[PDB]
Amino acid sequence: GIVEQCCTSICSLYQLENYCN
Amino acid sequence: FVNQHLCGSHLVEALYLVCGERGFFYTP
Amino acid sequence: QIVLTQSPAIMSASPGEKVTMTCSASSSVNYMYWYQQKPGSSPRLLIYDTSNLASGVPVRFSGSGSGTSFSLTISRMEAEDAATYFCQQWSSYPLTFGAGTNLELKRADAAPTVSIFPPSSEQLTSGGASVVCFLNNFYPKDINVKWKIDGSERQNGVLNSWTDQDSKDSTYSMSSTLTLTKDEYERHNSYTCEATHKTSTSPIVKSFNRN
Amino acid sequence: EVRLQQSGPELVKPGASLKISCKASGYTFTDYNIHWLRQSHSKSLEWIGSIYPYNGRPGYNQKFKNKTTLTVDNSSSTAYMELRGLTSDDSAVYFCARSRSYYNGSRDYWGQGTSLTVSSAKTTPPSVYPLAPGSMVTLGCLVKGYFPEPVTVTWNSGSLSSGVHTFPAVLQSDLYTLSSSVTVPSSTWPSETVTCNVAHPASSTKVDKKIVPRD
Repeated sequence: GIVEQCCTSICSLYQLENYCN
Repeated sequence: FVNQHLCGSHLVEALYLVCGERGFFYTP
Repeated sequence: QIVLTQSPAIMSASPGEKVTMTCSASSSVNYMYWYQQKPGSSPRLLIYDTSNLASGVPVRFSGSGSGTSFSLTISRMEAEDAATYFCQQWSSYPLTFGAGTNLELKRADAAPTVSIFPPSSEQLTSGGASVVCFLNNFYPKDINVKWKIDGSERQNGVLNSWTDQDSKDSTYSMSSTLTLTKDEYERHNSYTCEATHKTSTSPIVKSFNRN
Repeated sequence: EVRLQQSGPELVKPGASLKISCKASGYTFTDYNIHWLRQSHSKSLEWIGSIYPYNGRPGYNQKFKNKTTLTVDNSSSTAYMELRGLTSDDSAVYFCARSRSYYNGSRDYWGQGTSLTVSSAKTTPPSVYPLAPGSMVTLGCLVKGYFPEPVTVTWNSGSLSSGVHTFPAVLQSDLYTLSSSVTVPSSTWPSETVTCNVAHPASSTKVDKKIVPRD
């Protein structure tokens, strides 16, 4: 999940756009 | 937010900053 | 949109007791925060992301919950934990808080000391007429007051004010003020302040007659 | 040491606007949201919105959107909240705050709050009326029709400190009213003087009112 990924490693704000509704 | 680990509600803050009033999802 | 409902809105405990406060969410919450606040102070973070202990707060605190039901616990109550506690969901926007849970200190029941005061001649000279009734040093906080004018109940013009729990004897105090114009006050003769409290099945009645 | 310093107490008239400031220090201002919250009373906390100081991008609670605007001045490490169309319903304490530090932060940060009073009243000194009865005797002092808060009530200039209750003020006819009681043994009053002392710093008031038996 994105929860685990963004805590363990660095998610860019760019990647988070794929989780917008 | 840039170059930061996003744990717990920090991820929720980040998703709101990117998606605004479009909404977002992160579970399950 | 997510509505948080904290119950009980008011609860009492003495040092040594275990305290559990609940926060019920209207929909699924992934991260729950908890804050403490005393009068005159900023909200103080206790729990972040549902079950993590904030810095500088004692290990008697603990947060838990999942989905729609959450809890804050004080394994052993201490006096300095008297305060109001707020839950706040950080799961979806807009961020919302519960109405809070007031945690007050327990003590022996105490009947109110009731005193009624007629309007001063100074105020009447000014044009007003306030009838003041003091209900001092009672416990528990629940108290009912009724104003009667010439044996008849009255509700309009009544303003009530409550102190916070006394830091020395843990009692509460209340003031009730019936504000009439000079014309109305002079139209009647008997004025009564009646206090109903769990410490007695009979109300405590204080009254005066203008003379 | 992270600190958030908010602007001072404010009193404005209805319909007017107001810009409240929040000054940050001790960290990279640009890395964290500044959050804005309103406390209408001791049992209410509401999130107004958040602003990203890197570029000023704000997020609003829809309930406050129409009348709230959040900006930032990165060069001064300061955040601002503007309120428009203010009404008495907007009277409250307003907080800024910053989330715990990323990764492993365990402490958030709040400002001291700014008190906002939205009213059309003019600075008015209080009327001080004595409350005399119709072993221990209770006397009172009625402070009516003043503005703005606060007032300080003492008894016998501070020598009667125990056994006194000063009650929170209430908004009556758009002015403030409170009462104070004092309990003393009957062998001291009226054989000796009991006086309430009321000070209204805003209007530079300092009135003394003696409690006398009514016959």
